[PDB]
Amino acid sequence: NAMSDGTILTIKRPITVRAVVTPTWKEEAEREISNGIANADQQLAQLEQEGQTVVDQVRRQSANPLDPRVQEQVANIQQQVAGKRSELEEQKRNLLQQQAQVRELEMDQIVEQGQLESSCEIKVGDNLVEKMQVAIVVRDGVIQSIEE
Amino acid sequence: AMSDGTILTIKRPITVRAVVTPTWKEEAEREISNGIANADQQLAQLEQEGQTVVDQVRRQSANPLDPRVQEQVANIQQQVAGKRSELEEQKRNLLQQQAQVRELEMDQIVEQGQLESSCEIKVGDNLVEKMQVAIVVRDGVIQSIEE
Amino acid sequence: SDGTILTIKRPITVRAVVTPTWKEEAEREISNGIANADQQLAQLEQEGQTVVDQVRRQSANPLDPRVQEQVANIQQQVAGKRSELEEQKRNLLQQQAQVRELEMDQIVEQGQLESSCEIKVGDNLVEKMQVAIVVRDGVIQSIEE
Amino acid sequence: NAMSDGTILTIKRPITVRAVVTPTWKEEAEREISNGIANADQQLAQLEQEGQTVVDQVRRQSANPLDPRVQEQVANIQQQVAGKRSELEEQKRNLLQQQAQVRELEMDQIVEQGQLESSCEIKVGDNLVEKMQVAIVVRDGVIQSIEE
Repeated sequence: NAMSDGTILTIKRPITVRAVVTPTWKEEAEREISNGIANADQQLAQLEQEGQTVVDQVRRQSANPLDPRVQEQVANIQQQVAGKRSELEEQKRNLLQQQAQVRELEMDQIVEQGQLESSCEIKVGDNLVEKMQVAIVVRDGVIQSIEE
Repeated sequence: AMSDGTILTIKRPITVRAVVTPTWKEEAEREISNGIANADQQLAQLEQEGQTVVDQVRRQSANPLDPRVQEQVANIQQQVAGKRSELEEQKRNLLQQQAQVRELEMDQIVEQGQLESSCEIKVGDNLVEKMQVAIVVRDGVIQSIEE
Repeated sequence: SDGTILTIKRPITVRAVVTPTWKEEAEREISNGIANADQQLAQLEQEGQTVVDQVRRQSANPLDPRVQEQVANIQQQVAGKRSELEEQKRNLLQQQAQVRELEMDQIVEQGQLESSCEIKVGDNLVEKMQVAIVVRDGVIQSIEE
Repeated sequence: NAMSDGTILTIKRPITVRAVVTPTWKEEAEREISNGIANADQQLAQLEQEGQTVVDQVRRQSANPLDPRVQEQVANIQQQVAGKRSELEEQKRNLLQQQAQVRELEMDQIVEQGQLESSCEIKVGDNLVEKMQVAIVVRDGVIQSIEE
């Protein structure tokens, strides 16, 4: 059983933030990306040191270097390290691509730049999908326009 | 002599329902396929990952047939069988939904999910009746507002 | 700040009235918990037995040091796992005792609801966001801010 | 695409909550900080104890030391407490840092005190960056001002 078609519901929806390419914006962009690259690299280096040390502890369990209980733990360590490395190595990949993408941008171009939680009203006949598709255009922090 | 009449703003879920349409199926199939694909990659990774451990352990022994090595292998085997059984289950569930989707008659109303909403409440309202609003959507367009 | 009003997120304490409809609901959940727990404790032992048997199937020596060891381990786990389940039983039973002791038309805690509100300067933040409602069979009876 | 001129949108926005350093605030920080430290040190003693117990328990469980099973589980416990200990000691060093700051702060100074979720309306021309920069200042429960 139904309610009135007069019924107006308020739902939650994302808003897309697009940025106008300005010089101020490009710096901020690159500086962020760059720190991400660097932070990743640094973690990868720490992961490898952490890996080696933990392996050295486990070895000090058996006088026998061929002991199977030990050897399996090591394999697990390394399997854990490898898969973790592999993951960071992929974040870094994305960041580098973003870096090139950013650097290769011209002034007054318009770029995606994340989402904001928003809300809005819907009623019978409304298009729910188009409601989820509002974007705003920012230029150096100022709302240039609303897009639908 | 006063009587408080404050209205409060609540968060409630709206239930979403979809109309079975060609588009809906097409997009549901995909969603489900993505889940299948995901479970298939996870299943491979588990095995190769487990195989590698078996290999490593055997290699660092100079005798793979040692009663102690065969014990470890027995574990990796049991521990992988345990994780695999669980992943196989998920794939069955997904393939199970795949069937149901294909089975659904065109124009049927089915469950979709939830949207976060927010209504108002004051004394004498049925709080339960306010968490029970539902909407029916056909290819993106809202058809009605039920309970 | 020139008369600015902000809208912020605040929780709402949701109290419930004691109806015989609430007790009935509340008990059935307690009971399900209880029976579920005991059905686990029977399963715990049932399983432990069989595990211990399979272990013993290993060596011909009943007093074998590794058989001895593994058995000890198993039993120490059953010990600990049981501790938890029996602890939850006491919880549930204590709650059960409370649910039965409670007199009709009494107010009990029941969890939170996300809300929002308004704040301006000179406002006391805690007093602006520490409200509660009182519900009896789905119907809001009171609101105490 | 060009949304009907006067369009107003609602978005989620974080509010910074600051506190005025008052006598009755300090006697609240102090008490709460202390219970965190006392309850961190207490968690540590039970950690060491509980580990010890389990070590002796997996000792009388088996026959002799140098046992291949026994080393893997003991060394596993040793590294288990080592980790928990670090994570507890970090919280301590933290709480002790805050305590040091609480005490070494003069009356009527302003201090960060966490975050609240709010919402506001945004329009073409608004400064979005600034919308997010909002802060409130609290003196013993009461709002002293809205900032930025």
